[PDB]
Parts: sequence; C-alpha cells; structure tokens
Amino acid sequence: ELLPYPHQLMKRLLNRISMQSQLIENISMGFLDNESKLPLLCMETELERLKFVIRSYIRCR
Amino acid sequence: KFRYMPFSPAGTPFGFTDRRYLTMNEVGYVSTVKNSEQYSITVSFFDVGRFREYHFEDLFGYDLCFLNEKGTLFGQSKTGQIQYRPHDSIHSNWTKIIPLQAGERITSVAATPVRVIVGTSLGYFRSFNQFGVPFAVEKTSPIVALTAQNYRVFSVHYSQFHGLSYSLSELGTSSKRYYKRECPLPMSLPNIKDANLDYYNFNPMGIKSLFFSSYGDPCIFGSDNTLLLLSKWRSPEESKWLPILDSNMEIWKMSGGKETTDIHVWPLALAYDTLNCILVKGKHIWPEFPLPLPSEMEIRMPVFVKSKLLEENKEIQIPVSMAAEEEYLRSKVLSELLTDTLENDGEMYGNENEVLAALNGAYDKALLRLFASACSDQNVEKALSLAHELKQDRALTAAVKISERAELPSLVKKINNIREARYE
Amino acid sequence: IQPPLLRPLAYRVLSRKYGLSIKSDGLSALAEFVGTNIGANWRQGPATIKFLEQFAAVWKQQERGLFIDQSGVKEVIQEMKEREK
Amino acid sequence: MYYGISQFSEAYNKILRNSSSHSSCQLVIFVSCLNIDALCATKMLSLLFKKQLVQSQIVPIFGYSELRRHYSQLDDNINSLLLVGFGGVIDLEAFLEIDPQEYVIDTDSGEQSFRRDIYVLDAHRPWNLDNIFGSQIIQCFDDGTVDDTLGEQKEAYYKLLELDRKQRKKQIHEYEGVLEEYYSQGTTVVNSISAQIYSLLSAIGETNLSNLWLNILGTTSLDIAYAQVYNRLYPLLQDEVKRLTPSSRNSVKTPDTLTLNIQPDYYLFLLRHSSLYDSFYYSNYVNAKLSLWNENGKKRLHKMFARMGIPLSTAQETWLYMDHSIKRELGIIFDKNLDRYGLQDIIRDGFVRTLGYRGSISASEFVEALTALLEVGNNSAQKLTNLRKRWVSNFWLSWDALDDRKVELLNRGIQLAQDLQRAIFNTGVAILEKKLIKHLRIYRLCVLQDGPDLDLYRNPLTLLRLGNWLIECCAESEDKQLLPMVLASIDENTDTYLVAGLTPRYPRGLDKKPILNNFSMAFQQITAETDAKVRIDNFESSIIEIRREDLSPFLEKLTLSGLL
Amino acid sequence: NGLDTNNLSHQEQEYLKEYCDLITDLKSGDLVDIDLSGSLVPPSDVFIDVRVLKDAGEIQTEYGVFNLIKDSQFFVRQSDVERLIQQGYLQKI
Amino acid sequence: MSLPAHLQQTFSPEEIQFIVENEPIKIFPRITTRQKIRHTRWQLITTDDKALNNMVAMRSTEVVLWIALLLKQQSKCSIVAPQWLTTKELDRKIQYEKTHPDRFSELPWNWLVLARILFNKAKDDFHDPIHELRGKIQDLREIRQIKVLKGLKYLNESHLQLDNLSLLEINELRPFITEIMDKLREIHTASLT
Repeated sequence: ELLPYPHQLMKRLLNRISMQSQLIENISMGFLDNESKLPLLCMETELERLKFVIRSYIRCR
Repeated sequence: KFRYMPFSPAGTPFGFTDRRYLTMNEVGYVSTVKNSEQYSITVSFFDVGRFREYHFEDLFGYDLCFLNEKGTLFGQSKTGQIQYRPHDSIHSNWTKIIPLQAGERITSVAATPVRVIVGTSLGYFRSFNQFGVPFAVEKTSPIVALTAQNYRVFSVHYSQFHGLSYSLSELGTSSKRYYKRECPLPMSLPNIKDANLDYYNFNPMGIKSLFFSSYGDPCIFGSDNTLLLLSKWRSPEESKWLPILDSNMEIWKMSGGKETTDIHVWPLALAYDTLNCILVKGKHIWPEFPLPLPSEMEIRMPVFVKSKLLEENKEIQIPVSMAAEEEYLRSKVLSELLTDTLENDGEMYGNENEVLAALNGAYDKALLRLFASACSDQNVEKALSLAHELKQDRALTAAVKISERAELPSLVKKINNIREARYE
Repeated sequence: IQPPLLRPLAYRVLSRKYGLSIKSDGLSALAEFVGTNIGANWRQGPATIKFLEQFAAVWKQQERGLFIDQSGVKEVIQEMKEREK
Repeated sequence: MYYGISQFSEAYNKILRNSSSHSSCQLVIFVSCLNIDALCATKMLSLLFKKQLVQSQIVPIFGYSELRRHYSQLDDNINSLLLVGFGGVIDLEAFLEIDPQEYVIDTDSGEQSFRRDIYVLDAHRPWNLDNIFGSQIIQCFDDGTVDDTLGEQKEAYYKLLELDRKQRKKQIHEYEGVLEEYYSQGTTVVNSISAQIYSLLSAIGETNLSNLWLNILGTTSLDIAYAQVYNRLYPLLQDEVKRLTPSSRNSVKTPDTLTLNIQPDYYLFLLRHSSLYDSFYYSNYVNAKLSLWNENGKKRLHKMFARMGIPLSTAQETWLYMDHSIKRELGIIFDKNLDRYGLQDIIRDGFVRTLGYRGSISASEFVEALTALLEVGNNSAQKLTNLRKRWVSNFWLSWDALDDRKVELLNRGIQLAQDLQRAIFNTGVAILEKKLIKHLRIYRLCVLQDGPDLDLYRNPLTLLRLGNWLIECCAESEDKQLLPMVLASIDENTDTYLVAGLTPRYPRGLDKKPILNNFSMAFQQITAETDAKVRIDNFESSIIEIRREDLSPFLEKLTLSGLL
Repeated sequence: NGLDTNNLSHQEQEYLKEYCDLITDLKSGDLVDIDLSGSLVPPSDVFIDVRVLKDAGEIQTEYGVFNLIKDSQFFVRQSDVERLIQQGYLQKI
Repeated sequence: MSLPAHLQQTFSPEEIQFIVENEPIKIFPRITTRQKIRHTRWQLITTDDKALNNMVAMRSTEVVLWIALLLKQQSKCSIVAPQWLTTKELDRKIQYEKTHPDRFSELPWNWLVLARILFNKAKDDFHDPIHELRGKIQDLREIRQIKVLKGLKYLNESHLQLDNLSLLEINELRPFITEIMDKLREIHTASLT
C-alpha cells in the first residue's frame, strides 16, 4: 500500500537541501577566488545520498 | 648493584628482533631497524597533517631518542654523539659529541623548543640551546630519566646513595625555574620472567614511560605499572603523587577475575581523564614493531578490593557503594586538577570549564549515592557528613529529598539547617 | 564575451538539462551571443535554454556544443523570438 | 641542475601549489610510450598524485612530433606539464618554440612565474645546454652528475651568451670549444627516471616497498643496456629493501603476506616460468658463450646438462613441475658446472618480490613480461598513427598489468615474452647462419628482408631485442670487434626500413666505459645530406624510418659518414 | 532517453516520445535539484579512476575539459563521471 | 518500470551494505579538527557535525560507517574493531550456537556484512589476526545455515520467528521463504470453505 505523503517533512528536507546546495556553491565561489575542500566533499556526498533517497522514495510512490 | 643504561620514553629493546622502537610518544613513534649493523631510523608522526614522516639510515645507531614537535633528538650514550633534527628541518639537524669520561654514558635525553637536555650516568648535566650552543654545564645526581613538555621539564635523578629522586623545572623561554629539585620519588623498582628480565636489562629502572600529562602535569608509568600523577604540582609544598590508575587492577577487572600474564600495559601519553596506552600482549613487555592503536583507559582508583570483587563474582561486578566512592574520589581529584590547570595554564580549549562543571555535578551525584548508602546504614552523622561534603546546594536539595526518603527527622533537620547556612 | 564566466552556467543549463556535451568553443560562441547585448542579458539565458530545447527537439544530436550547427540553431531561435515579439 | 635532486620534492610541492585544486584539474602528465623506466616512474608519480588527490591527465606519447602535436592541444587550465624519460637530451624549448615572455606571468620583484610550467625528466646523461639553462619554463631534473659535468659547460655557455676584438674572438672561441666538446658526444644513460622519482619520494619520505620494486624494475630494464649503471644502482636498491624490509622474518604463509626478497637471480630466460633447458636455451649469454646458434652449441648445452647430472628430460620439463629436491640442488649444480663450462657469470642476484600465495616474482621476468606487453599488447602514415595508438594501448595494458590484481595480465605478458624471445632467438640464429651482419669497419651493417618477424621488428622493442641478442653474441665472441651495429627491418605495408643504432658492449664477464652511440648524430647528418626520406619524429633519435629503396643509398652515405 | 523504432508500433513510438517528454518535464521544475534520471545505484564510491572505453575526445566536467584519448586514465569523483559512463565513452578507468 | 523486478521483493546486497554504512562506528582520528581557544566544517545535514569538527588525533570517536570508511581511505582514520568482532567473542558465539542448535547466537543483524566490510578495509586495525576472525565468521555462517535448513524443514504458514538471524541472511531468505509461505497460505485458503 502507498503510504500517506508527509508534506511537511518532505518540504523541510527539500529546503535544507536547497540551502546546503547554495552554501556549497558559495564555498566553491570563495575557493575559486581556511581552504580545505574535504568538508565540502563531505557535504556534497551527504546531499547526493539524501537526494538519492528522496528520488528513490518518489519513484516508488 | 644498579646498572646505568640509556632511557628513552616507551623505548623497546631489540631483543631477538633486529629492529626496535627507539622511543614512542603521542608526538610520534620512532622505530630503528638494524641494517648491516647500521640501524636505520624511521620517525613516524601520529599527526599526519602536522608532520610528514621521515626515515634515515643511522650508522651511529643512536641509543637515545627524544621526540618533540619542534624537533627530534638523537643520542649515542657510549660515544656521546647527540643529533637534534628539527621537525621542519628548516634549521639544519645539528650534531655534537659530549665529553664522556670512562664509564660515563647518557642515561637519558630530553628536547625543549629553545633548548636541548643531556643527562649522564655519572650525573653530569649539560644544557644546550636549540641551535646546539651549550647554555649550561652542570653536575647532579644521575638523571635516570628526562622528560620535557615544551618549556616544562620533569626529570628523575637516582643514585645508590641518593636513592629515587625527581627534579621538576619550568624553564620557559626565560626566567628558568626548578619547581622541585631531586625530590624523592615514591616508586618501587622491579625485582631482578626471562622476558621481564630482558626488559629490566634494557631499562634497569623498569619505567615503561616517563611523560608529562596532556595538561603538562607530571606523570610516570613505573615497573609496578600503577600509573602515578603529581597532583597540585604547581604548589611545591602541597604537591602530592596520586596512583591515579592501577593498570594491573584494571586488567584484572576487565578480564573478569581471570589472571592473565601475557597481557601488559604500555603508555605513550596520557590524555585528560584517559590514558593513551598500548596493551602489549605475549611474553615481551615491549610492543612489537607493528603498532596497534593505543587503548584509551579512563582513570580508576585503587580503592576497589580484589577480594570483594571476587566475592561479587562468586565480567567483574562491583558494589554500587564502592563504585560511588571511587567515582566521588576520582571526580574530586579531577576537579582539583582541572581547577589548577584552568587557573595557571588557562584553557587550551573552552570546553574545559563546562567539563569541570559537569564533573562537579557528577561528584555531587556520587556523594548523593553515598548519602543514600549512609541513610541505609541509618547513621545520621555519616549522612550529614556526606551532605556537608556535597559541593552544590542544588544537590543538597536532592540530599534533603533523599533524607526524607530515608525518613530520618534528624537528617532532614540537619539538611534544612545546612540549606539555611548555604543560603547565608 | 565572458566565456569563462558563462562556462559553469552553460555547462549546468545544458548538460544537467539534457545530457548534451558542450564544447568550449560552443560556450565561447554563446558568450559572444550574450555579449551582443551590451549589458548582462539575463533573459538571454532563458533564450539560450529555449534554443537548446529547440535544438534537442529538431536535431536531437549529442555534442551540440560543436557550434557549427549551434550557430545556425541560434539564428533560428533568434528568428523565432523575433516572430514572438 | 635547474632542480637539485634534493630539490625534486620542492619542485613537486611547487607543482602541487600550481595545480592542486578540488575545483579544477590543472595538471597534465606526458610519458614516452614503450619506455619501461618512464612507465615505472609515471606509475609512481600517478600513485603519488592520487594520494595528493590532485586531478591530472596521462597521455602516452610515441615521438617528438607527437609531443609537439600534443602540446598544441594543451588546455590553459593546466598550469603544469610533466615529461617522463624524454626530452632531456634535446632542447625542448627550441623544439616546441616556447616563449618564456609569452608564458611568464607576474614576472615582476625578481620572481619568474609562468602560466604553464614544463618539468623534464630523461634517463640519458647528455642534456641540451639550452634545455638545462636557457629555458626557465623548462625545469630540468638531474642527479647532480649533470651539474658536475656542466660546471665548466655552463660557465662557457653563459660567457658565450654574454659575449657578442681578437682577444674577444679568442674568448668566444674558447667558449665555443667547450660547448662543442660537450656536444658531438654519444648519448648515454647515467641514471634511471624511476630512480630519480624514488629519490624524490625518499626526500618526501613517501617511498614504500612497492615504489622500491618499481624503481628496481626500471633499473632492471636499464641493466642490459648499462650493466655498469645497474651495478651502481643494485647496492642502493638492496639498502632500500633492507630499510623497508618488515621486521617479521620467516613469517607463516598467507595470501596477504608480502615482501621483497634480495635473492640470487641467475641469467636465464624466465627460469621460474620456463623449463630449465628452455631457460638456458633462450638465454642470449648462454647462446653467445656456447655458440648455441650452431648445433655444436646445442650439443655443448646437452653435454653440460649431462655433466651436471640432471636428466635431459628433467631439464626440459617445466620448471614449476620439476622435482622439489632438484630445485634445491640446482644452486649447487650451477656452482659446480657453470665454472666447468666457464659460464659462471650466469649466477647473479636480483630482487624478487613475494606476496603470499601469489608468490615471488623476479624483476627480470616482470620486465620481460612488461616489454612483451608493450610490443604485442594488441595512408601508410595513417597506418603508422594507428600502430602508434596500438603502442599506446600496449603501454596502458602494461600499466594495468603493473597493478598486482592484474596478475593474469602479467602472465599474458610472460607468455608473450616467451613467444617473442623464441622468435628473436630463431631470427638471430638464422641471421648468424646467413651472415647478414656485415663488418664494414665503419660499423656493422645488417638489413632484414625475411618474412617472419619483420612486422614485429617494425616495433622498436622487438627490433632492439633482436639487436641485443646479436650484440650479446658479438660481445661474447672475442674475435668479433666491438663495433657499432646497424639493424634495418622493413614492414611490407609501410615499405620502409626501421634503422636503429646499436652500440657495442663488452662481454658479460668483462666489466671499461660503455661505447657511446654515434648512430644518432650520424643518422641526423646522413638524413640532412641525403635526399632519402628519414624519420626522426620518434623520441629515440637512433631509431629512424627510411623507405626500402631509400635505405641503400642512405646506408652508403652512412658508411661514408665520419661520425660512425 | 532520460540521459528499434521498427519494432514499436507508430502509436507506441508516440507513447514512448510522450513518456520521455514527461520524464524531462518531471525533472524540469520542482525536484529539479536532483537528476531524477540519475542512476539508482547507491553512491558507494565517491572517487573512482576513469578511462575511455572509446576515444570520444574532449569532454565537459564541473570545471574542466578532459581528453578521452584512447586508453587514457583519470582520477575523478564518481558523480561527475556518471554521465560519461552512461554515455559509455569511459569504462572502469 | 521505475523499480527493477528483482528489487520489487527484496533489498539488494548493496542496499543492505548502504544501511550498514548508515550505522555508526568508532574510529581513531589523526587530525586535530577541534581548534584550540588560542576553518572548513562538515555542517552535515543528516548527521552530527560536532563529532567530526571536534575529532583530535588518537581520540576515539564514533561516526557513520560510510564517513568512517571514507576517512579510513586516508591514513588519518583507523577504525575501532567491534568488541563482538574479537576471537574470544566469536568463539563464545560459536559455543552458544553449538549448545543451542535451536537458538541463534545473539550476533548483530549486520554481523556478516560488517565482518566482510572490515575484512575488506579494517583488516589492519584488528589486533587479532584477520584470518582467524574470517575462519570463525565462516564457522558461524555454516552453523547458522544449518539452523536455517532445519527451520525451513520446520516451516509453518501461520508465522515464523528469527531472533538473532543476520539481516543479510533475512534478505537472502526473503524471496524463497515468502513465496513458499504465500503459496502454502493460498493452498490453505483454497482448502478453506
């Protein structure tokens, strides 16, 4: 059975993903202009995993 | 009689192996490998980001190795040759020979950010600057071990007539001071199985390691393996040694009553409230050339009775009251040490003050558990003494609630009077 | 005009949108098209997106960034925008 | 000179400062394809760059013209360019027509900085004085032997560059004489590129057992060409193996257990992988000593086996399948019989790296498998370009086989090496019987029209292998004068003879400075003078491609040339 | 299509084109941040060595142009090379 | 369709590995990410950033297993071996399984996947030799497989209970057991009036 759609949780996660992507883009601009890209890679991998989970759930729905 | 041999912290004898750890510390573990009688030297660094490992063959085979973040010290006790290599090595690795009389050998060495420390079996002491310029030449009791945490310096002097002794000093960049001078050391030397005898031949004192704490407080791991720490060292009059950790008792308790001989304990450094120590297994006391990750063990008081623990055993079990007593004692000692460190050395990190507050809360909780135990004993005097020992009046509120749970009118009245006094 | 500045922008707007390869020369040609407007032409960004969509609909070919066909497609999309005006 | 051996790690740090960015891949690496030492050095450099996480590109190159065409397509985002095993002897700045002023950025402050920096590495000791000194974008790497030899050369060169009167004429003549004495000298390799990379990794402290094995493989590749340099390097490799050797010894066998072993490695052909008799048969030194190309030599080998007392069938049986006790007795049998036959030079020491159940492998057999993979890993100018792409694919295949997980690829290389060595031995015996080599007294001339292995010798590796077999025969033969040798094989499709110079060498028992190679400059002068087409695009100047009809007049002009 | 016309019926081909348009439209708008056409394999490897299965030539990246010359290896993050692998131009380093 | 046919019923082994990676694990850092009172930050949205930013060299800390392995790819991280992943604990579990053929030893549901991943990467961190742990894991797997065979011999349509069974074993057994039980339930329902 299809589960009821949690709109609030999905929207909050999407907003967090958008803010994280914007912050990563700002950090990329600053780097292109401390200087350690390991945290940026960690954030990018976290965003990729979260987006993959969300897309998998949406595709199953 | 006593045999004078070079001493390197966490040093490992070659033994059967051609290679051995020249010295080991939190800054790094140095291992020398014999190569056609020219022992190749490798200097590993635990902080990979801060320092890059460098390995160099050594024809000298310097038997003394000291490691500090500013630079690595190397010394050949018999020849007197001493080489100091800066970790950055931007300054050239200076080397020199010290005047060693017939029968004189370097018992230990120590490194300082601006100075180099040298001690001899004959007791002659030579001070040299970071550039190798000899800043002082002196004679003292034979400094069996030398330890220096940055500017702070802690050494152990010993002789058959002088006995066990230790000198503490905070030289600094300037205004050199000796907090203690050859003060007697309350430690027991090992009796002089075959592997332990070989380890005694390598280190006649039997000290597994002599090292300052992460905060800089003096510490040492004796042959008895019961860790000792110099509490209140900032005030020389009130300074006192503390058997903060009994490694044998900890090993037995973790074994659950089993007595294991192959297991051992080998400390490289002591983090705050936790010892970074490798637990060597097998016959050899010293660890093998491959380095297992150090075992982190929190400080444990020796107040636990092995007979009582065995009676509980009938994986070891401890009485709740005994656990509360040990917890309160450890928390009080840790709070005093943290107060001294924050007052004098300040805070290297801002979390230390919050940790001290949480430790005070935990000490109050242990005192409340002991107060409940005294309530079970129905000794109102003992319960009131515990409540008076309680640090916080907010915890005294819980103490008064516990007294009401004990339904002792005298304890409740005394707790109310104590509440009024604390409000005053 | 400012091909380096538009390069991440063109790369996103094209490759993320369709999987189409964008040559550096094609990005430079799009930069010259953007610089045809004296100031920054933010609406021309959506115009370039529409041009890429029309190119995918008509040519339906990968590696559209070679710009030999993309320049003619840009002229076609510009004529379409002129007809829309 | 421009970068000291101790300063190699500093140059690597500068490369990191220039091209190290998670945002962009700003590094590019160029390696001469079909070069074993360059391949090992590039593998070590790629591992170091992977540890550094700096993104980069690797493109194998076959010739100097290919290198120039690759430089034409360089991306400006790449701020650093690396060369491995090539370009040192030549003035790469003159070849590529590079302009430091065009490249220099923020030249002022007395600091030189360029948008793209070119780092050069080459095994050959000779290096163009302009390459070492004139070009700043070029940053030559040397072991210090170049600096020691070029102290006077650099003094004279700088004095000549400064100088523009009869006394001034005398000074300029002295400078020109010093420069010319440095010039017109046969190229020779004095150090391995893998050895230089290992020295840089030691300055960084990054050297490990795998990197030491790679450097040992590069030195082993050099060994046949320069046994003297191999002897100079072998004690250093042994010292490094001792320093990096694990403390545990005689460890219990398990697949993970890995170590490098300094053990005897007899001069035989894949003795671990080939039968004992066949390993003796395919050994160039064994053939050159016993005259095995003759049936008398084969019978002498059989008599030697009989004197050793091993059954001839036991020797001919696969070495892996041979009896366990005979394997242990083989060392004593060699010590007894090689002295009897005078072939005691066959006994030799070589590093053999082991990994548990995967077992030990000698550096010589590994290098042979790598050379076989390079040779056979897979409009005439277009066909040559496709063949160069196939050579780059073979280089990539050998690089993949360098990975320990590709042990099957290494085994395929070993089988290809067995086949290639068999073909080389057959061709060499046939050439000895045919007397195709001619003692012209200016050089030794040999031209191949045989159908078999001509397409293989079109590959320079196989051509050089056949030349090395013939050179071993001539060196062991005392009557044969040590003279430069010319080997010319032609592929029918291209219809062009691949002529490569071959310097004479002393017999393996002998160990005298190696003969310098005049073939490079001789072929350059002969190509400039003769109308016959000759190709110098390949990184090896001695190797040259000339049309089938073009070769004979070119050969006459070569005999006429005074450089040979 | 997210990244054999004779076998399909004409109506089936129109339906497949409509489905591809619907997929592109679903990615085009809300939830555009994540490429819905992106691979459903979990991101097990952040970085993976990549080299050309085919000599396609220059290729785009986040901030770089990489030549795909035959048998040319690379070291890059798996996410950037995922599209190139979907193209089939580069396989397993 | 959006869901692969094999994935319609059970999770893939890679998906189970991803879940195990989502689990946390202790490790020893080698970088003083914590800054003294006298810098890039993780700022993770799905996991704690404070632990990573407070990591110091040789200071044991716990983090999600995927991030732990990512750091272990660098020399800075050394994973802490699980206590149950010790030779003595494995021998205890084997003895428990031998004494209780019916009752599985209380291994974690991801015991097999975690042991395999650690053997792939964390083999160096093990103080005990990796080969002995691998042999003990194989023995425990064989014992659990024999117990699973007996349980399949004792299947029932109503329900089943598998307390200490590995998550990977449950995922592997899901298709066959689910199909067999569903077919038996359908047969019983058709038999029902």
